[PDB]
Amino acid sequence: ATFISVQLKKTSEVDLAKPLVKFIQQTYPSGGEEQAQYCRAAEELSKLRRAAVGRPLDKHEGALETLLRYYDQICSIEPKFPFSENQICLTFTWKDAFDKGSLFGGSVKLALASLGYEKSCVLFNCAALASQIAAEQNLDNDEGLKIAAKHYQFASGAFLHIKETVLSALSREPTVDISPDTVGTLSLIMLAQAQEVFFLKATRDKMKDAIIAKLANQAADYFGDAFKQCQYKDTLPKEVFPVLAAKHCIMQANAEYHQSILAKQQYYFGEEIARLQHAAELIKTVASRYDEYVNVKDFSDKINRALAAAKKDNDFIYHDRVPDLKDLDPIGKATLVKSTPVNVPISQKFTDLFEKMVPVSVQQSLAAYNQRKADLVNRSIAQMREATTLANGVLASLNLPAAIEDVSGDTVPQSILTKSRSVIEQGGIQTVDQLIKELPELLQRNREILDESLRLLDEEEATDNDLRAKFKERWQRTPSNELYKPLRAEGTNFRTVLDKAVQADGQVKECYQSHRDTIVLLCKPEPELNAAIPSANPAKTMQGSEVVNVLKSLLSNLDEVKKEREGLENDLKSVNFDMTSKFLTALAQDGVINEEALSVTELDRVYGGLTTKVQESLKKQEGLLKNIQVSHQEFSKMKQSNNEANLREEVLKNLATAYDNFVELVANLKEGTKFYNELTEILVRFQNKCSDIVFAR
Amino acid sequence: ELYPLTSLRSL
Repeated sequence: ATFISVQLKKTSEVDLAKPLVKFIQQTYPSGGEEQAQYCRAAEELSKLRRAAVGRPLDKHEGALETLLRYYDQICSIEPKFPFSENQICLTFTWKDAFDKGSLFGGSVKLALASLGYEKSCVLFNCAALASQIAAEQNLDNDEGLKIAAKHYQFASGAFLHIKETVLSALSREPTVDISPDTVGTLSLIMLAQAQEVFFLKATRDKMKDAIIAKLANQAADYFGDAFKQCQYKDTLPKEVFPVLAAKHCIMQANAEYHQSILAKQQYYFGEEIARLQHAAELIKTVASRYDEYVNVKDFSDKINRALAAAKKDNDFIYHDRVPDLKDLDPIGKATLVKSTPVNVPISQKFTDLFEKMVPVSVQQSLAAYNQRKADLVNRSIAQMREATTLANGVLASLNLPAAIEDVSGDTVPQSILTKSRSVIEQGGIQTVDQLIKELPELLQRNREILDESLRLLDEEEATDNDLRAKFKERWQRTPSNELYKPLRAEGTNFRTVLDKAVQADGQVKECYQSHRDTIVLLCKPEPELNAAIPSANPAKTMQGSEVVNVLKSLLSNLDEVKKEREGLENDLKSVNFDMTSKFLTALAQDGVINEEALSVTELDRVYGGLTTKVQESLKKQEGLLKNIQVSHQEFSKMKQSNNEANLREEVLKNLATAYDNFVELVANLKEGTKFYNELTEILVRFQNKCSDIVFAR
Repeated sequence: ELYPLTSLRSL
């Protein structure tokens, strides 16, 4: 007794472990735990593929579960490591199952850089192995029937998921064995054979002839359609074709023999004979043309016995007329069977080794959220500094707030005195002088490292080239040159960063020495500074003039505005929203993540409160400045211009310009310092990447 | 932009 099954596909073994490990690490903090269980698992994945595929050997649900275990893992991994972003050189290689192509060869292989191909083949192998476990079952037994019926339905379904999967996944022309048509015929053969089994159960349980006829008819339909699909495409092993033919016929004959007992029960004797006669024919033909592939004797003996007896009873007793087949009513059909849908996990006891790993669909979303947060926050900071710079400059250019706290021309206007004591407290000129002094040294410290590093590479290369020169035979590894170009290109990059930093140092030095002398003035004790400021007679009617109080309250409010920018910049900076979860959600509930629109709305709930105010700050400045210059220009027409207060005037404006510069310089200087300090960090790692690669090589 | 903290932080 003989059922069709499919042979597995052969693969060459590949290293899964290590092209995955490259991404794993280049994505996570090297040496941490979020990488510990991700290299331990990737090796256990490479192991698993080996046991799943590495040998066409084992032949039970020991080895099937291993394959199913493998399919489930291979599917769980696709939404991680960027497969859908072709850069991983994991190339999978399978051979046709049947030794088939669309040319007259004797085998054909196909290697592809796609997980989609990998998974189509594994499933085909899951289906084929299932087909083999099913065809082996002892069908006299209830566990036998149950297991055949379940595996055939599994196989049919696995083959059909392939039919619907292949072309969209695999971006090439597949081998014949996994093409839609082949795999669609295989699916139907498996479905047919599942019916066959349900027919055999019903027979064994002695169910009604009505039921049995209909199950057999249905099997016959299924084998027929499969036969037809085979008739003009020879893409299956040569034995599939005759065997479908015989099974179709046997199924028809089984259908008729049962329908014929039913007719005898209803006393349609001519009919019984007509159906018996058709069964005898089908079996006669089967026995003689498909002997090789079937045994049909018992059935044939039983048909003949029924036929002789029915003809005896008829010829002598009943005298019923025997109809032509065309006038017989169709036997009905009953399927009891379905293609099993494929829904991972298809394996018992499944656990996703890499469950913890975050989907790439999120990484890209999470990293691209940052570059929109950054763009929003920096943008807003910059606008605000650019505005404060401009206001302070305009104020200076109009001697404000100095001019209105300037009772006589005799003392240090309160504001200047505040700014002075402010300068003196922050350390005065020493704090700017000491930061200028150490800047060439932080530059030099970073040059040292870049150079010590590349010279390592140079020295090692000089000798590798000499060893190749003098020991041709004994010394052959890829030259240092090639191994080193990646590092050396980081090298020339760093160089560019240094050249920009030097230019930046240039701007700060020139500014610093362009503004030193005045700053030094501002830092003097109160009377010493008062002596150095020229005195003037005041324009005395500045008692309580309306232009003065207006300017005053307007300055109080411009002040207000700029002191508020500090707490804005701090709230802009001190908050953030972790977005992972929002993406995780949008991925689980919906199909994909669209961060574009999902971030724009969250950036608005998080930052909108502050971005609103930042804009309200600028317009409020523009407002306050427009009607301060008009209010000033009128103020000046009230306080005349002579030499003694022009002199006081410039010194005053220049002392205010001096305050701005000190504050700005400290900030540029500290920025330079921080930069040169973070840069040493980056360059020490680079120094070690260099020495490690000279110590390995 | 004064000192290149752009180039710096990406590396």
